[PDB]
Amino acid sequence: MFERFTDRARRVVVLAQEEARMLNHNYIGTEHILLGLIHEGEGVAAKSLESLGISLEGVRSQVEEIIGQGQQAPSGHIPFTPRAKKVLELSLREALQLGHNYIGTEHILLGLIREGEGVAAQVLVKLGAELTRVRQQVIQLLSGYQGKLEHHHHHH
Amino acid sequence: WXAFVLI
Repeated sequence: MFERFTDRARRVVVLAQEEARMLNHNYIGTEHILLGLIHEGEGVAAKSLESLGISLEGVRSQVEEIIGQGQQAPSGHIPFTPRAKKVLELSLREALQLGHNYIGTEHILLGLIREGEGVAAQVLVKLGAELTRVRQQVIQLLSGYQGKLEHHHHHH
Repeated sequence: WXAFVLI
């Protein structure tokens, strides 16, 4: 389903692998997806968090303090954890239920929160990014930006 | 899909 991901959403996932590697973690968890979303920092999801009054630097630091750092260098391709797989699954579910036939950073954000149990959802909900509130913010930003913020895969 | 970057 990655061929339906926007350029920024594909970049979030690519960066999530390097956020795990930089922390010596041989797994890509919900925490590293969120770190990669902050590192991308510019799409619909990032702007949605900012418009709710949430500090992206604060989110990043709180995630860091929880997860610490591993001991050994991960080589090669780092695997998604089962909860990160659920995030990706719920990103597709959230897009389809919004009437969307693509997957953007906004759907990754909604999937992180709808997954609920992982470090990402714990940090985001604490800071006020409750799922309903985030989804309504996302819809407002998609209207405001009129398709001009996040290019869809090979899209006109 | 759905295991690695980008499968």
